This record gives sequence, C-alpha cells and structure tokens, in this order.
Amino acid sequence: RLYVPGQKSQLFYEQLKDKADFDTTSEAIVSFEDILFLTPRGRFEISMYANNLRLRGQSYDYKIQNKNVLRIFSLPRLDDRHHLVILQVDPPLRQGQTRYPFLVMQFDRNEELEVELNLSDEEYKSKYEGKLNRSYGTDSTYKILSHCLRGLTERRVI
DNA sequence: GCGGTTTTTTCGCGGGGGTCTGCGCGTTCGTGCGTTTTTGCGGTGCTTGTGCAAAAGAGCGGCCTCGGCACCGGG
Repeated sequence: RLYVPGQKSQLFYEQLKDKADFDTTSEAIVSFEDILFLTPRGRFEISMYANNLRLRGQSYDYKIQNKNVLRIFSLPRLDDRHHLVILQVDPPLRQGQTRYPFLVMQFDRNEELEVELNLSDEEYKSKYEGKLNRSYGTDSTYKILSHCLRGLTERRVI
C-alpha cells in the first residue's frame, strides 16, 4: 500500500492499471464500515464470510469463526436514540491480559444502509435461500446486521 | 351575568446573518496493562487431653431338749 498525497493518486493508478490491464475484484459476502464498538472501545469494519467474521481495526484485526459465536443480542438502549448489538464469543477475544467475551456494538436507530450480498445466484439458491435476503433495502443498519449474523452463524437473535 | 374599552395575542411576509454542517488534522482523556500495600481464609505440626474341680476339716448360726427353779391358788 502506497500513500500518494496531493490533488494525483488517481492518475498514478490509471497509468499503472493501463500498463498491465489490471482487473478489479470484489470479495466478502458483506462488509459494514465504521461500526462503533463500546467493547472493545474503538471503530471497526465488519467483513462477513461463509465460515468466519473479520473485524478490521486501525490497531487490531480479529478473525472470529462463525462456530465461536454463541449468542447474538439485539437490545434497544433506554435513551431511545441508540440500538445495541451484542455478540457472545467463545473463546473470548484477547488484547493482552483481560479479555472480551462480549462484543458490544452501538448503532444510531436512524442509521439506514442499503446492501447487496456478494453471492452468485447458484450459491444463494443452494445455501442461503430463506436464511438471507439477496438485497436489503434502505432499512436500519442494526436490523440488516442482525439478520446477516443470524443467517451466517445460524444463531437465534435474542 | 351583561355590556364596555383597548391591550396584546394571533397572522402573515420580507430580509439578515448567526448557527448548523461537511471536512480535515491533532490531542487528551477514556480504557486496558501492570502493579502496591494489605486483608483474609486456607492448611499444618504439635500441645494437651479423653472414654472405652473335687476332697476334706474347721467354724458357724439356729435351735431343741432338757434342768431346775419360782410361782399361783388354796387353807
């Protein structure tokens, strides 16, 4: 990864791409950017795969297997403005000494997101039909995330 | 309750610019890592002490017959 300052990186990319005809690719069934975690404290991108969940953070990357997710809680905060999504993980995530058996995410209730799943029509029909929607309309981010987590981990949302 | 005065509430329109907001970088304060000084329950070795086969003679107590006497009744 290069950092090219100035208004310059797009021209640099175009020349390189044209030189060897580089073809862009798309991975991860679904990604959610800029999610606020209360525990661990910080902001994380959540990338979901068939067998595993990735949390990408500026200082810490975590790979959680879908089997290690024991429980999903979807709980409204009493402030009537934020919604909490809570993951119980076993083994608990580690940052050094004390650990994170619970991941606490905080959403705004008014935050809406539109998301298309990165799946082929044959794989969707065979594995995910009736578990996931092919496209989610502009609904609240925490609902889409809770449904995706339910479909991929096969855990009931509490 | 009924009639009076006339204030200031409600109605609408135009213009100004302070406040909200998109965007960026930095930092300071929230959160985890590690520790200080001390409290508490955990156990032991040892101290101090407890409830669980005839034969025979010798000696003895009870006992009984008996000796012998004093006594009642009468004159």
